[PDB]
Amino acid sequence: SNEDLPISMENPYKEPLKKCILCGKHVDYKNVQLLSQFVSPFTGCIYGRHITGLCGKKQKEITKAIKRAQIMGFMPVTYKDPAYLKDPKVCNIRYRE
Amino acid sequence: TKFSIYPPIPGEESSLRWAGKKFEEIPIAHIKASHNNTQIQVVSASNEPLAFASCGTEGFRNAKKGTGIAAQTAGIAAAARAKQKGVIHIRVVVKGLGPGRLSAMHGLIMGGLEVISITDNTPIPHXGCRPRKARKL
Amino acid sequence: AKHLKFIARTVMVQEGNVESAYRTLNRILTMDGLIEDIKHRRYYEKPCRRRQRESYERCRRIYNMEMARKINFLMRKNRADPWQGC
Amino acid sequence: NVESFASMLRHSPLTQMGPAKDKLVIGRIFHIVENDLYIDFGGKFHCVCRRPEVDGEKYQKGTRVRLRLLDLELTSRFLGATTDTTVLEANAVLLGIQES
Amino acid sequence: PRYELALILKAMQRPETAATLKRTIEALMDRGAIVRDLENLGERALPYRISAHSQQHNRGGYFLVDFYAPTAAVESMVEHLSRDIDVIRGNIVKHPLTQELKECEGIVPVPLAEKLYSTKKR
RNA sequence: CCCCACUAUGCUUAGCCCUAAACCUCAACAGUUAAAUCAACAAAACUGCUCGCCAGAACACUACGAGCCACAGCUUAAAACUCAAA
Ligand code: FES
Ligand SMILES: [K+]
Ligand SMILES: [K+]
Ligand SMILES: [Mg+2]
Ligand SMILES: [Mg+2]
Ligand SMILES: [Mg+2]
Ligand SMILES: [Mg+2]
Ligand SMILES: [Mg+2]
Ligand SMILES: [Mg+2]
Ligand SMILES: [Mg+2]
Ligand SMILES: [Mg+2]
Ligand SMILES: [Mg+2]
Ligand SMILES: [Mg+2]
Repeated sequence: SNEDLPISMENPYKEPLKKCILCGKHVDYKNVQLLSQFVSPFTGCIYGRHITGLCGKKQKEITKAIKRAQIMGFMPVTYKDPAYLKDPKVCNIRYRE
Repeated sequence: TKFSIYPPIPGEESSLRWAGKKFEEIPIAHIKASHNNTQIQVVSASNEPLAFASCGTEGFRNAKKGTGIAAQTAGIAAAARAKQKGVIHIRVVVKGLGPGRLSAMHGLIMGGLEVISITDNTPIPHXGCRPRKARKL
Repeated sequence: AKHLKFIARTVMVQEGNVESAYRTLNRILTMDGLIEDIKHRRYYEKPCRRRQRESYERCRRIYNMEMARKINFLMRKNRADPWQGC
Repeated sequence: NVESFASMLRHSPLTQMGPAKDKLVIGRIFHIVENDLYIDFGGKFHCVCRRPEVDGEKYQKGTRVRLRLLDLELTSRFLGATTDTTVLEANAVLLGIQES
Repeated sequence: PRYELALILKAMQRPETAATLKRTIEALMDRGAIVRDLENLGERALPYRISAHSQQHNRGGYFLVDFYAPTAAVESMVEHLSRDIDVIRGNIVKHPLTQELKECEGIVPVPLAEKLYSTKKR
């Protein structure tokens, strides 16, 4: 018919889906350094996903890993272990003005 | 070096000192800020009591105890007895959200003590005892 | 009770500025939800009442975040009228 | 041998550009309100850019400028709305002036 | 199945620590377990004070035992660890490396929910 | 209603009891978004098919009968008199 008509196909400019910083990585309860990056330094409270930026699957894995590590004797509950205070800050929260 | 709001960790080698004493050696001011009273106890790093004052021991009674100026007066009283025993710098550990939570700390400073840190130890049960039923007002 | 002391909820004072240290601590406890939690724990909130409060708070967050999103989206249009007189 | 609309659309620069995000385009200032520059760059809607602090007096009606496009049309659907809200303007960043 | 024993041992000298590990791995074998590996995670301060067998502990030796055992051995092993005075805390979990992580394509965005209310004029 | 003290009770075990605004007051399965969109409000309007249920208010979560580890209980559940409304 006509060569200039549009053709049916999938979006070629579609951007790849975004991935969480832990996408494709194993979350172990023994890796307390990683888990400590997702708790409050002052209270040890687990951060919600709106602060951690994790997907639902990894927010759950991190949460379950933290709870297991805490009660098995690997991780403190009421504060972030001071050894891990100088690790990369991956959470979106600021406590100082 | 830049200022760190995180306290020095015991056993590590910090350079911070207060009158030649390390953080682990500074006495502790325990402030219990209740809804109807405020109790302040200053203790040494070894848990030796040095001074105790509360709004009740300062001549306040009933609803006047549960006020700021009443806690401020209790802080000044504890600071005075503590300063006589050789206390200048104190670590403050405050538990409770009563009206004398901050006012009790002002009294400690007006009494001649220098607060080097503030710690909250308000008890939060992680699931614990059932509190009393709500009030109908 | 079994944890180390002077780590949790501890803020150091700078240059004798105790007011800024207390405000920083209060800001920490608020952002982590401890202040509202302590207050809600003074009297027992029955589960039916807790579920109603959480529902109300979640619907308010959705509304408040959606209204805020619309304000920021329309704020550029608060510029002076380009077609004054027409 | 009359060109069809489908042919015009295929070979138009706007079609050939693809997505508009982070695309450099040349605009023309056609209206100015105080320090608000209204710039047409060949799209459906103009963009509104604030007069730059440096060489602000060089930006006048007709002055051709360089833009980095972000969106051809600013639109969003808000809670409870049945259709998208549009402000009827494009989103672009004014980089500077285009010179020969 | 494959299990992982997270073992916190009382801080002891090398000879008594080896005797406790040998005594613990032999207990697994007596219950039908096939022990695969033994990893030392190092002696460290506990995250909190732990009271075990009329003693207070602040430091412990962290060890891992990867092993296969029948499902009935777990319950019997947990009882054995509760009676060993040199064990501060011992937990048996299903080995994390058995669970295969499904692939993730990325974050699928969620559009604002539509048509929650009729379009009648209010 | 407010404050304090304290018990049954909330817990465990072994048996009962079988009730909730047990309501998301919106049955299950399958399908549609066009025509007339549609009393009102609520959570848009419908189709096929099936079971369950409903037929003015009140009497009445009642009486009697029957069944039930239930004996001040539960389930099923009326009528007479009364009203012109509910
Ligand atoms: S986005 Fe892939 S696991 Fe989080
Ligand atoms: K019912
Ligand atoms: K309901
Ligand atoms: Mg009792
Ligand atoms: Mg229990
Ligand atoms: Mg229910
Ligand atoms: Mg019903
Ligand atoms: Mg049915
Ligand atoms: Mg259906
Ligand atoms: Mg009837
Ligand atoms: Mg009934
Ligand atoms: Mg009956
Ligand atoms: Mg009967």
